[PDB]
Amino acid sequence: LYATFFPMAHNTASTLEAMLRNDTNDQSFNDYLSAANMLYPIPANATN
Amino acid sequence: MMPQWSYMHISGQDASEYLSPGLVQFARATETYFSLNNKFRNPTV
Amino acid sequence: DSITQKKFLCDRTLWRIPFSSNFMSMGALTDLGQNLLYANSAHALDMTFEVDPMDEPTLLYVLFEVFDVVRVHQPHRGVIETVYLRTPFSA
Amino acid sequence: NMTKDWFLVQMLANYNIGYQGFYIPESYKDRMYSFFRNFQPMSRQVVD
Repeated sequence: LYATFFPMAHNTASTLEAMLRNDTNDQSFNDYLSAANMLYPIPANATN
Repeated sequence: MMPQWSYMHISGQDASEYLSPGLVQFARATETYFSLNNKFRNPTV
Repeated sequence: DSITQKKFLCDRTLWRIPFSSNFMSMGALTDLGQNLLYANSAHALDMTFEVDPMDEPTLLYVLFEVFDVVRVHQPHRGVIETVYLRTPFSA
Repeated sequence: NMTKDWFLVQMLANYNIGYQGFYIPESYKDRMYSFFRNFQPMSRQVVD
C-alpha cells in the first residue's frame, strides 16, 4: 500500500487537524451515480 | 425530512456557511497548493 | 419498388426520466422530490416496460436515482465515525 | 521502468499533481513540450 503525504508545516498541520476534528467541520461525500440499482429478468421473447 | 437533509447536507447551507469561519479562511488561503473543496458537499435545491 | 425502414442507435448512455415537474434540472433535490405529497405519506409504484423481443434471457436495469451520502467524523486520533444515509430507499 | 519518485516529481513540477492523487492534467496545461503528453510507457516479451 502506498501513500503520499504533502510535507505540510507541522504548526499548520496541527491547526488544520484541530479544526477538522470538529463535528461542525465534518467532511461529507456522495456516490456519483447516486442510485439504488435493481435488475429484473426478461425471459427470452418476452415483451412486457 | 428537513432534519436528516440538513445534517447530511442534502439541503440547507453551503460549506462556506456551515464550516467554521476559521476553516473557510484556511481553505481559501491554501486553495492553490492543497485543496479541500471536494471534501465538503454543497446542496443544490 | 421499395419500402423504407427507419431506426436509431444510442449506445453507452442511459435513458433518463427526471422526477422534475418540467423534466428540467433545477437542482439535485428536485422540486417534486420536495412535494409534501411525497413526504407526508407513502406510495406504491408500478412500472411497465414494453421492449423488442430478444431470443435470449436479458435483464431490465433500473436505476432509482436518490441521495447516497455519508458524513465522516474524526473526533480523536485513530477514530472514524460515519453516518450513512440513502433516501429514498434507505438501507 | 520509471520510478515512483521520479513520476511524482515530474507530475508536481509540471502540474502540481501528486499529493492528492494522480490523474490526467487539464489539456490546456499539458502542452506540446510537457511531460505527460509525451510520456510513453512500453512492454514486450522476447524468448528467454
